[PDB]
Amino acid sequence: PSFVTFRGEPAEGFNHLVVDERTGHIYLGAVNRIYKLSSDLKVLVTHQTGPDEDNPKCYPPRIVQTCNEPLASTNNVNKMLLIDYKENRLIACGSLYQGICKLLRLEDLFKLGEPFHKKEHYLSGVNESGSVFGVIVSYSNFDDKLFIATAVDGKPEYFPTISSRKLTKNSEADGMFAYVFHDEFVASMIKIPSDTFTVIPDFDIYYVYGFSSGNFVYFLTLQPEMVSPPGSTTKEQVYTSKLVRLCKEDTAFNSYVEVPIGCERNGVEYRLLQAAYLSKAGAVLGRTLGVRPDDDLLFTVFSKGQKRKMKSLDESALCIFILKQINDRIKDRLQSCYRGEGTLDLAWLKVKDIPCSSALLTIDDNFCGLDMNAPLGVSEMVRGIPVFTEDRDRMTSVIAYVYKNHSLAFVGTKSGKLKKIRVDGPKGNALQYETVQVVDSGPVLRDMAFSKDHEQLYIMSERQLTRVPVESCGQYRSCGECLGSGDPHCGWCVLHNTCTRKERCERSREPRRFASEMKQCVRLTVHPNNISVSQYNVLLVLETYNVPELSAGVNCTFEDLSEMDGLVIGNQIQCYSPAAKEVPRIITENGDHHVVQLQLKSKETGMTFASTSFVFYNCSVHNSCLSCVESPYRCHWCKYRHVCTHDPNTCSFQEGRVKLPEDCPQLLRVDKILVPVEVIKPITLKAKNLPQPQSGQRGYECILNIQGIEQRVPALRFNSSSVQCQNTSYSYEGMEINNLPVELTVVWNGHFNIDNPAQNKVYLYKCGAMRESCGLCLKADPDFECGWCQSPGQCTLRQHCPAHESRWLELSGANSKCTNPRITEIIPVTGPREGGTKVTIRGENLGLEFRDIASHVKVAGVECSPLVDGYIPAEQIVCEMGEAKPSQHAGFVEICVAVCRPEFMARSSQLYYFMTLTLADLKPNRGPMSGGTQVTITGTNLNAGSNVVVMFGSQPCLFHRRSPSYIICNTTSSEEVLDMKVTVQVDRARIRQDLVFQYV
Amino acid sequence: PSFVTFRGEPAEGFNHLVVDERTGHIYLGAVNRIYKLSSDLKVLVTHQTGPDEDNPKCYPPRIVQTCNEPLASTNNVNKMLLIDYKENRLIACGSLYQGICKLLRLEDLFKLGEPFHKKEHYLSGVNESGSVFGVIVSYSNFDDKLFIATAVDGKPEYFPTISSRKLTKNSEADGMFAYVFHDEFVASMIKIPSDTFTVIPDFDIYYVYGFSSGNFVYFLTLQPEMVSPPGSTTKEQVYTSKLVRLCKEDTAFNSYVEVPIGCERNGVEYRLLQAAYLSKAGAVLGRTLGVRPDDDLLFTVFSKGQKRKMKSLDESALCIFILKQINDRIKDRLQSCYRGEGTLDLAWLKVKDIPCSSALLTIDDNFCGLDMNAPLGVSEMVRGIPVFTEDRDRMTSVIAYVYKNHSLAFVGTKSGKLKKIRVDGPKGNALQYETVQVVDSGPVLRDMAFSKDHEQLYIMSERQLTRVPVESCGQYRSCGECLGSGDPHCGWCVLHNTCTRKERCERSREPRRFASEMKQCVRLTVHPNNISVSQYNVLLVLETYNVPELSAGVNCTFEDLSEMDGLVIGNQIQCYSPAAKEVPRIITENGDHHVVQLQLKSKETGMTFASTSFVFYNCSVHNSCLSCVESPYRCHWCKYRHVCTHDPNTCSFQEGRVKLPEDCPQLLRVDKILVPVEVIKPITLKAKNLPQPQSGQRGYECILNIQGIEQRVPALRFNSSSVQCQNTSYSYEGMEINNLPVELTVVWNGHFNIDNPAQNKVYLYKCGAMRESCGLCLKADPDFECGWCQSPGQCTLRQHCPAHESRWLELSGANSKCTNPRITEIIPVTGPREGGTKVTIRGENLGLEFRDIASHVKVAGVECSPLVDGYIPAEQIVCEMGEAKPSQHAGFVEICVAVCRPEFMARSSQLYYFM
Repeated sequence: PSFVTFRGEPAEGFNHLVVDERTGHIYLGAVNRIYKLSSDLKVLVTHQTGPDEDNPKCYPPRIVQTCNEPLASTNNVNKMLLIDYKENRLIACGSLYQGICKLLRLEDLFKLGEPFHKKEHYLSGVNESGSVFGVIVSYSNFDDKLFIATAVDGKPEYFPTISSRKLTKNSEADGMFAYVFHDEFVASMIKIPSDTFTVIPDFDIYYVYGFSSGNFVYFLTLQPEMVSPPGSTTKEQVYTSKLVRLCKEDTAFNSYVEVPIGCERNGVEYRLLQAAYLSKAGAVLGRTLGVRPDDDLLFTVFSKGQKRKMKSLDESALCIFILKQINDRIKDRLQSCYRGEGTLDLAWLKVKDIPCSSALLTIDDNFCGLDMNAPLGVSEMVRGIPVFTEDRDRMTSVIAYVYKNHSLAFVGTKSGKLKKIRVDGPKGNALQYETVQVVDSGPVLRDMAFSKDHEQLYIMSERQLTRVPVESCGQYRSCGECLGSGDPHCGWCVLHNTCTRKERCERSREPRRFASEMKQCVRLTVHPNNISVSQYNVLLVLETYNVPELSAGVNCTFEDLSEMDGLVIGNQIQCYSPAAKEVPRIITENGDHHVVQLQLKSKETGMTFASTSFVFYNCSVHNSCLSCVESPYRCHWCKYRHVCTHDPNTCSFQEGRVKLPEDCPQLLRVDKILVPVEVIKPITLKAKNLPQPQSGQRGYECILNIQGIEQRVPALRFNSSSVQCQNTSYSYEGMEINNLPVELTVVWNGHFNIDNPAQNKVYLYKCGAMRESCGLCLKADPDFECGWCQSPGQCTLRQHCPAHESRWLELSGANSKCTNPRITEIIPVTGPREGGTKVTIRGENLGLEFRDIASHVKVAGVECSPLVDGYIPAEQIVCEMGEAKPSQHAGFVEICVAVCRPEFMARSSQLYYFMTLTLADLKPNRGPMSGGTQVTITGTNLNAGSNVVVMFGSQPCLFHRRSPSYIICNTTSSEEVLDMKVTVQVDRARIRQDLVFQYV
Repeated sequence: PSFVTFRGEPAEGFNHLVVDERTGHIYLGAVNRIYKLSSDLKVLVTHQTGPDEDNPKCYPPRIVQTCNEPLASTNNVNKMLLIDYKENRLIACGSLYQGICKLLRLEDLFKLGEPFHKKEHYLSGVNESGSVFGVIVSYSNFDDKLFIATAVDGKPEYFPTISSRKLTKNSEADGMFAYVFHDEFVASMIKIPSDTFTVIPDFDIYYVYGFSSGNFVYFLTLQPEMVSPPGSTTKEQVYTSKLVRLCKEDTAFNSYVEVPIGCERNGVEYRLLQAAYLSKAGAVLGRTLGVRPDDDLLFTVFSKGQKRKMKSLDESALCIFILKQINDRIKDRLQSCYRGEGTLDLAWLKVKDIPCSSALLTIDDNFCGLDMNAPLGVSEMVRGIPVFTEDRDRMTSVIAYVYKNHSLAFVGTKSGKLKKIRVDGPKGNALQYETVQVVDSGPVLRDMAFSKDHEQLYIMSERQLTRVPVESCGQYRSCGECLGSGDPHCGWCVLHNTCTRKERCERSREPRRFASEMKQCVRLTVHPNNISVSQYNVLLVLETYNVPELSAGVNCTFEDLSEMDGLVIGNQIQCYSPAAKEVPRIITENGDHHVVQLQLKSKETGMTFASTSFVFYNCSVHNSCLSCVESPYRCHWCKYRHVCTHDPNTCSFQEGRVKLPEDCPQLLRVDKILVPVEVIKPITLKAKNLPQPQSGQRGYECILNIQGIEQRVPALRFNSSSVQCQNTSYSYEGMEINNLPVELTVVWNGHFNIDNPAQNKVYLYKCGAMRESCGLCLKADPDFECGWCQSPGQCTLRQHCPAHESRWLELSGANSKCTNPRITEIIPVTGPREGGTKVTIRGENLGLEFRDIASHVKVAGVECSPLVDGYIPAEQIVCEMGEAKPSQHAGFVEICVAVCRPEFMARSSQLYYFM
C-alpha cells in the first residue's frame, strides 16, 4: 500500500501545517504559498503570498515610506499559522514585510485583510521559519485576544518578543494587532532591553512551541548565554531552553514566569527543545502517573548539550512533564519570593538585580501576579522524565493521543521516519513500530497533527505532507502474529479472521468477538486427532476457547481440499471427517502420514480463523510387518494375509495377528554363515514366529542374490523358529575376490519375503584364490577346513582333492613343516662391508615361526640376525647383517627353515653385493650458517648397507633419499663457524675425504 | 409619379371639357379649337373653329347680310359643349357669329352642320365663355329637344335668355334651334323686357351650371340689382344668385320658377355661385341625410358677398342642397300662390306687379304650371348647408361621387389644386387630402368631370387638362402614411406592402389582408424582448395582431444581418435567436447594448412588414462599475474580478457582486484639494465602497497626471470610504501659470483605476508669479495663505520664508498697512482746466482701503476726489479732478497712501496736462 501524499505543490518549498477540527481540511503554510488541502491531501486551493520586492533593513516597509536601500525580489516565509474558527478565517503571519500578518478566509482562502500601516502591524524582521509561535484565544464579544512570541534580531525598539494583541472582527479595521492594554508606563507586551543587547550582542528569543492550558498560555523558548555560560565578554553563544507562562487575564503582564527546562540520561545533558506537544494521558498513563482525568501532560523533544541551535546534535531525547508538576514548581517558586528570599534573577530582562519583597498572601494556582516582585525568573531548572533516546537518528517532532486509554506517542526523525511509541512507565514496556511513510532521504517538521477523526497523522517534511495512518494491522495474517506485533492499534477480529482496530471490528463490543492479548487467540483442539485413511465420515468433536458466538454458522475445512458442515451443541462443534473417496486423494504419495491443518471457516466472515494439527495416518500402505507394527502408529499385521490393517477382524484368524514387533516373522542371526564354493552344504537358520503355510500356500525357499547367478533352493520349516536350505553348492564367476558377502532372502509361497532386520548374509568364500603357497593355507583358519594338497600344487578341502596317498596336508595344530622354500627377491641389493644393513628378503614358502628362521639366515658365510617385529611369517624376513670383513665381496643369500636340510634350503637368484663407497664432490660447496641447504653428494656405491648418517662438523644432516650415485640431505646449522668437514658413516664404515663444505 | 396631361395644344387658350360615357374619349372646348382626346389625354383630333373675320355689333353676321361696320379677325370662343349620344355627335356652340352653333361628328369631329341662316340659328352676341349652359334631353322620335340659357348683353329683341329649342336629326335641316312651340302670343322662350333694360341699363342673366333631374331642368344663375340692392337710379351693380326650374313637358313655359340661393357661415354671406354639380349621396350620406336611394343632391360653390361677378372674392364656401328640400321650397311656394296671397314678385320679368290668384288645386311635385299666376319669383331665399370654407384660396369648381357608399367631393382652387373631401355631416369628420396635379401657378375651371370608370378626374385649367387620379395611393410608402392621408380611396394592402384601392388589392376580401383604419396597421410584440449576447438560439414567441393568414410562410429577420425560419402554432410565431457566432458581429463597437429592429419577412411578398424593438445586451464591454450597474441595463459588477458580466455566478464570490450603484467604487469629493509645489503634504481622500484587495492583489496608489512629471505615490485604504496618499512634494516645470489643475487617478493592484465621476482634480499652486507688490498679495484670497515677506522683497507662504523676525506679513483681515507705491500709467493724459475729469490711475503698490486713498490723490496742487465703486484696491484708482483754474498748466500726479510720508508717496512718470 502507498501512503497518500501531497508533494510540495510548490515543489520549491514547505513550513507549517494545521488541521481544522470540524472539516478535516488541512492548511499548509509555506514560503510564498499557503495551501488548503482535503483530508486525502488533494489540493483544494493555493494562495500566492510570495515573492515581494522588499528589504529587511528598511523599517516601515516600502509601502509606507521610501527606503534608501535597494530592494530585491525576496521570498516571504510563513512564520506562523493559526486557525481562528470563530472568525471563520486563518491568520497566516508572514515575514519580509517587517512581519506583516495576513488573514485568509477559511473556505476559499480569500484575503480578508492584511494590516500594514501602523507599527503594531509589523511583527518582526526575522526571516526564519518556526522561530515564532503563539495561541489564539477567543471568547464571546467584549472578551478576547492573540498571544505571540517572536525573535527580534536585535530590533528591540521596533518589536516586542512577546506581546498580547488585539484581534478585531473586521479585517479591514485599523485596530488589529494592537496591544490589549497600552499605558505610557506599562503595556501588554515585553520588550528586550537595549542594555542587554549591548552586553551580549546577539541575544534573541526563539519560540518553538506554544499552547493554552486551563487559563494560561505557555511557551517553550530558546535564549542566549546570560550567566550561562559564564563569560566576561562576548565570544561563544550557547542556549538555555526554558518554559514561559502568562495568565490569560493579565493585561499588565505581571504574571510572566520563566524556568529553565531539560532532562538528563545517565549523566548526559539534554538542554535544547526541538518540539513539544500538549496532550491527555488517557486512563492508562494517568492512573500510574497519579493524575485526574482533566490533568494535562507535555511531551517534548530535546537535543544534547547547549550547542548550535541552528544545527543541533543527533543525540536527542523524548522527555515528559506533568503540568501539575510544573504548576507546582511555579507555585513553589512564587510562595518563595513572597517569603522575601533572594532576588528575582532574570538576567536578560533586568540587568540590575532587584530583590524579592516579602508579603502576606494566599499563594494559589490562580495567582496572576502583582506590582511588586514583578516579572521574575527561576533558579531550579525543572527536570523531566525521560522516555526514549535516539543516538543514531535525531528526533525532530512529536505528537501523542489517547487510544482505548493506552497512550500512543509519535516521533519524527531526521531520517523522515515516524516512531509509534506506547509510553509504559506507568504501564510497562517501550517502542512498538517505525515507519517511513515519509521521505526516505532527509527530515520531518514539528508541525505534526493528528486528524480530527484521529484515523491518520499528517507528517510534514520540507518537501511533502504525508498522511500516515495511526494503523495498518491488515498486514497481519494470524491471531498469533497480529497480537505478536504489539503496536497497540491491532486486535484480532475473531469471526472475520482479520487484524484491525476496535472501531473496525464489527460487533467487537460483544464478548470474545475481539482478541487483545495472545491468550485470547484462538485455541483449538480436536478430540479424534488421528483418523485412519480407511475410515470414513467419522464423528469429531471440536473444543474452541476465546471465540465469539458462532450461531451464524461454521464449516470445517481440513484444507483447501474439502469442507464439511457442522452442528453446534454445548460448548463444542461436531463435524464429520471426509469420505474415503475424498481422503486418499490427499494421502497419496505422502505415505506414512500426512499432518493437515484443519481449519474452521466462519459463515459470516468466510475466512479460516482457527487451526489444529490433524493427522491422516492409513495402515494398509505398509508393505511389511516391521513398518506396520514397529512404526509410529497403531496398526496390526496379519501374518497369513500378509497385509497391514487397523482392524483386528480383517486378519485371517486370531493366531495370525501381530500386535508386537518381536512377534513379526523375522530371521534371527547365528554365527556367520560360511559357504565354500563348489561344496555341497546345508545352511541351517534360526528365526522367530515363522508362519505355517495355510491352504493354497506353498513352502519355503532360500534365494541367494549373487550377481553372477541367483540360486533358488527350497527349504523346510521345522518349526516356528528354524529353517534349512537343502544340500547344494554355490559359485560365482570371476575368482576376483576371496570373500563375497551375499544378501539372502527367505521366501515362502513364492513371493512372500520374510523380514530380515539384521540383514543377514551368506559369505561365499573360495579354497585359495588368495593362497598359492602351502604356508598361506595352513596359516588360515582351521574352521575353513581348507588345506594344502601336495600333488596338485594347489590347496583345497579333502573333499576336493583325491587321495592317492593317505594324506593331503593340513596344519594339525601348526605342527606342520611346509617344504621347498624360495626367494623371489630381496631389497638392498648392495651393502657396506662393515655390515649393519637391514636386508629385506621376500619369499614364498618360509617357516611359520620366527624362532626357526632366526639363525637360519646367512649371506654367504656372514651371519645375519633377523628382526622379530619386521618379520612377516612365511612371506618376508627382515634381517640385519653382521661384519662383512671376509674375502668374498659378493655372495648368495641362504635361508634354512629350521635346519639346513637339503629339501629345506633356499638360495637367492641374484647375489648380494658388498662394497667401499666413496664421495668425490658436493653440489653446493657453500651455504649459509643457519643451514637448510640441499646438498648433493656425488660418489660411488653410496647405496650400500643399511643405515646412513651424514655429519657436517659432527652435527647431523637431515637425510632425504639415497642412490648409488647420489646422497641428498639437508644441512644443519653450523652454529660453530664458517668452514667445516663432511663425514659419512654407513654401518661400521666411516669414510671421509678432502671435500669440504664451507659455511658462509 | 407624374400626372398625365394635355398641354394647351393650342398653347394659346382653353374653355370647356366633357367625357363620353361609353368611350371615355374626352372632348375639350376651347377658343378657336375643339379637341378630341383619349382617356390618357393623348391628342386624338383637332378641329379649327377659330379666327373668323367678324364684328359683334353687326346683326345677321356678314354671311347673311352686309354690315357697315368694319370687320377684324376675331377669336371664336366655345361658349358651350354638349354630347348628343343619340345623334352620335357633339353640339359645340360658339360665339362671334352672333352665336352660331356647330355640330361635330362624334368620332372624327367632322362638321355635320352649322346653321347660320335664320334668326334662331343665332344664340347671342356674348363673347364670354362659360356664361352659358344648358342640357340636351332626348327621347325616341316624336318626343325630344335642347334647353339653353345665355346672356343677352342688352340684345333683348335679338335673343332670348332662356329657350326651348328643337334639334332635328339632319344637321343640314333648316329647322334647327327653332322654338319647340311658337305662337304669336306665347313661344317656348323667355325674353328680357325692354322696359327693364331702360330702368337698369346692364341687366343680364349669366348661366353657370345646368342639369336635368327627374323630369325637370334646373339652372344656377346670376342676375343684377333689381330691388337688390335698393337704389333709386342706376349706379352700382350687385348680383343675386338664384335657382331656375322648368318642366321638360311645358311648351308654354308656364312652369318657370326662380328662387334666390345662398348660405351663411357665422354671419358671413355667400351669395355668388361659382359652380355646382348634381350627384348621388351613396348609402352613407343618404342615410343620415334621410333620403331615398334615388334622391339627388347638389354640391355648390359660392363666393362671399354680392360684389364683382367679373372678379369675385377669395372667400368661398362649399354648400349643399338636397333636391327634396328645394322641391319642397318650390311646392311650398306654389301652394302659397294658389292661396292667393301676395304678388308673383319677379322684378326683371314683370315690372308691374301682378297679384296671385287663388284657386282650388291639388298641388303636387308634378305641377307643370298654369295660365294664371304665370311665371313667378320667390321671396324666401333658400339657404344651404355649409361644408368647407376656404379663406386663403378661393374654390373654383366642384364634383362628387359615390365610392363604397362614402361620398367623396372634389374641389378646384384658384391655386390649381384639388381637394378630396369626405363629407361627413351625416358621417363625422372633414378634408382628407389636397393635390397639385394641376398647375402650380394660377386656377381650375368648373368643367371638371370624372371618367366613366371613375378611376380618374380630368381637371381643366386655362392652360391644360390634367388627369388626376381619384386615386393615386401609390404615393404612400407606409401603412401609417397611407391611412394617414384619409383620401378615402386608399387602403394598405398588407402583404403587398403598398397603398391602393380595394379593387387593386388582390385577395383584399379575405381577412386582415387589407387595412382601412390606422388601427389595422400592424402591431408586433416579442416575448423575450431582451436577450444577452452570450446566449444562443433562444426560443422567442411573437404576438402579432391585424395580420392576414401567414400560412404561406414567414421568416424572422433581426436586420439585414440574419434570418431564421419560424414555425406557426396557435396565434403565435416561434423563431430562434441567432447563434453566438452571428450575434457579436453586430454587437461589436455598440458596447452597452444595441437595439435592433426585428422584422418579419413574409414568404409570399418577400418584404419586411412588421417590426419591434429588440435588444441585444453585452455587459462585458463595460470597463467600470459605474458603467456596468449605473448604466441603463441589467449588468452585474464583480468587485474582485473587476469585470462586468450578466451572470452572478461568474463573479469571484458572493460578497463580490455589485447589483446597486451605491455599493460600487467611486471617489467622493471634498473641499478643493490645494497642493503647494515643493511642500511635503498628505492628501486625504473620501470615497465609497472601496474594495479590500483580495489575494494576489496589491494595494492603492495615487497617480497624478502632470505633463511635466507624473508622480506615483502609494496610499493606504483605511476603510471602505477613505484614502490618503503619503507625504510627498509635487512640482511642475515652467513657472508659467499659478494655478494648475491636474487630473488624478486612484489605482490599486497596478492597473485597476477607481471610478471618478466628479473627476476630482488636484490643484498645484505656486505664490506671486503675478504679484510684485505687497498690496497685491494681501489683496488675494486668504485661502491661499500666500503672504508678503518683507526681507525678500517677495511674497510666499510662511513655510517658504525664513523668520529672522517673528513676523512675515499677512493681511490679518485687511488691517495691514502696506510701502513704495508706484504709478505705472494713467488715462486721460490731458484734461480741461475746468476739471470734472475722471482720471484713471493704475499703479502696483497702493493702499488696501479706500478710506486712506481718499484725500490722498492730488494732481499737482489740485485736489482730486476718488470714486469708491471705480476703485480697485492697490491696483487702480479712479478719481475726479476739481477746478484747475490755477497757474500751472501741467503737473505731476501724486498719491499719498495714508499720509504723505517720504517712503509712502508716489509720483507719476509723465505729467498730466491741462488745456
